Amino acid sequence: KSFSKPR
Amino acid sequence: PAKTMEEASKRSYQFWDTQPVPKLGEVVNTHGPVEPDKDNIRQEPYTLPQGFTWDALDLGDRGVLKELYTLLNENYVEDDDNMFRFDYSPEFLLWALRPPGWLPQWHCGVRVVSSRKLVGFISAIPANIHIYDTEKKMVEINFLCVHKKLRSKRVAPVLIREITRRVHLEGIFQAVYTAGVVLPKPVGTCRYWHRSLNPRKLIEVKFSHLSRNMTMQRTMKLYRLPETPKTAGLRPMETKDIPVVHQLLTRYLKQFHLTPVMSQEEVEHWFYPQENIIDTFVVENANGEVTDFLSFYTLPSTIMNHPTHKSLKAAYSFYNVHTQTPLLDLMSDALVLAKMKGFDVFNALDLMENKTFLEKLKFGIGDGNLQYYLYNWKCPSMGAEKVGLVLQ
Ligand SMILES: CCCCCCCCCCCCCC(=O)SCCNC(=O)CCNC(=O)[C@H](O)C(C)(C)COP(=O)(O)OP(=O)(O)OC[C@H]1O[C@@H](n2cnc3c(N)ncnc32)[C@H](O)[C@@H]1OP(=O)(O)O
Repeated sequence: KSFSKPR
Repeated sequence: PAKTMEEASKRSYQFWDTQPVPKLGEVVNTHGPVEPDKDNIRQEPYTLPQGFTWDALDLGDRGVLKELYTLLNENYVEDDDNMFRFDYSPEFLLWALRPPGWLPQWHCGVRVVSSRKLVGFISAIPANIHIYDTEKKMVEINFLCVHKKLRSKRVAPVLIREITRRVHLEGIFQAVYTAGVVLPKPVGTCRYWHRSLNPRKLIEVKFSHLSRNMTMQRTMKLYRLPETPKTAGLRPMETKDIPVVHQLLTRYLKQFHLTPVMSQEEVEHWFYPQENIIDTFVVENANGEVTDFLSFYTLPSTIMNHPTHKSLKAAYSFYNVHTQTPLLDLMSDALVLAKMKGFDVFNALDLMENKTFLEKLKFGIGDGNLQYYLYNWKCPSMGAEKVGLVLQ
């Protein structure tokens, strides 16, 4: 639902 | 849209202020509905802008399912930098949208009147939800999507009101849902973490990057995994395991404050393995008893604007139950299994007990929050480790 990338 | 909690208080919520949810600044010390159940419900669909019409999508029609697949593939959630977009498969959409109790009117489409083009969607599926000391029949709202060319035209509030109306018609007055943005008012805030499986592909597509004092050779060695899992008796879930998987899950989830309450049929639906959708492995010990299980679902993403790499194969942690195998070992085997199955990355949220293994198993924190919300239910917020609910 929320697209995340490594911070 | 506001992604941060303080930057959301600088925002005015013209739509959400009209809805039965707590205000973003509100602090909650009660437990119950925002407003009473309605004993008369609007019979007519809400009005859409001229030239658009409602259409319930029969996902058992392969052509209609494909139209939904295309709408989402082209217009659904992207990352912050517009480099990746979710690519839910048709058969995954069938899994997510036709659980036990699904209703056709809750697959709520919007079409152009002239062309019949599908340009909007929202869905509800039924779910029994345990929230603190209360068990409520609710719906889960998912797949809210408005075509890019229809954006910023107040179409999303209409989709929300219309699915609300259709859910009210069936006698349900609460919902649960998640989002990457901040809205009134999160019941809990979770964070995605990522575990590199093919670090080479991930860096080449700029999903991840090389750490400052690290090289590529070191990065590949850092993320190397065993060829085969180590837990004795780990095997794919079979039909005979459905009762014990239901039992293990029900008992395991009592410790959290926001959880699903699944029937045995729902357990069959959500966990019975389907290739390229959902994987579940149980631990069957030396006595023949199932004592643990792990599960993860398949959700690839489109890589935009890249000449060579077109898709990123991602595994998402689902529900992991341990009673005799340590959680850390269970999740290590999940990484090995995902690696074996060709996944590029393994994602997991920081909810339930996941913080006990994320750092140790070399997950890196992500930049996206996942906010959890309840509609028409007032309760205190909770920390990520008390959220025991995973949505697709
Ligand atoms: C009892 C039963 C109850 C059932 C209902 C329970 C509630 C269900 C709630 C839905 C659960 C969804 C769960 C998922 O599926 S989360 C996934 C959401 N989908 C996407 O992000 C896909 C890509 N984006 C789009 O398709 C569009 O940008 C969307 C459709 C997101 C907004 O389209 P558009 O860009 O054209 O916006 P607008 O001008 O029409 O309207 C703007 C108004 O809508 C508010 N907004 C923006 N995004 C969201 C959002 N993601 N949830 C709730 N509200 C949202 C916005 O702040 C503003 O409100 P306010 O700031 O004025 O107040």
